[PDB]
Amino acid sequence: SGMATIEDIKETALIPFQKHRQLSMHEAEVITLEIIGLLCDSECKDEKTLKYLGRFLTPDMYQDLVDERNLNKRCGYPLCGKSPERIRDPFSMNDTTKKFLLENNPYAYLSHYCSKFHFRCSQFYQVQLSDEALFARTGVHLFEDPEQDKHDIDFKVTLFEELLREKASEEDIKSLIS
Ligand SMILES: [Zn+2]
Repeated sequence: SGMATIEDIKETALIPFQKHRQLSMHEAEVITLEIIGLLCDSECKDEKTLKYLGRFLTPDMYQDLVDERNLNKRCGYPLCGKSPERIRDPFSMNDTTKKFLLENNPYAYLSHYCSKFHFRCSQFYQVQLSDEALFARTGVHLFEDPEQDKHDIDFKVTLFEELLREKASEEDIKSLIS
């Protein structure tokens, strides 16, 4: 399918460091660019992968990912395979000016995402990410993690569309079956 799965992430980035619980600053780096290499031109298979992925990212690294997706002409949100609605020139000061000058204009997000909806999903995700550097997150890269359950909770991420779902009414629910 060409979509990143939790297994792709484990095989393509994590394999060479199942020797130690504690990563070097350099190792975390390698791991980082390996994941972003995986998600820069392709998308997450599903919400479980995007959620799993949170262990490995800081808000800033996610920002970088959104920028490199956009560069490869892709919606900032890693689950989306569409392109942004409006193009922007990274070296253009006009384009940079527009994002902040224009007051409550769609340009600001439609230049990074396919829609406001995915802008929201991307930002809802991002602000939950830890500022702790990856190498400081001892063990979160280990396949058979002795603290798997603990890391699952410490780096829990709730997706925006998980909250939207959770509130739907019975009348809403019923429509889908028919
Ligand atoms: Zn999108």
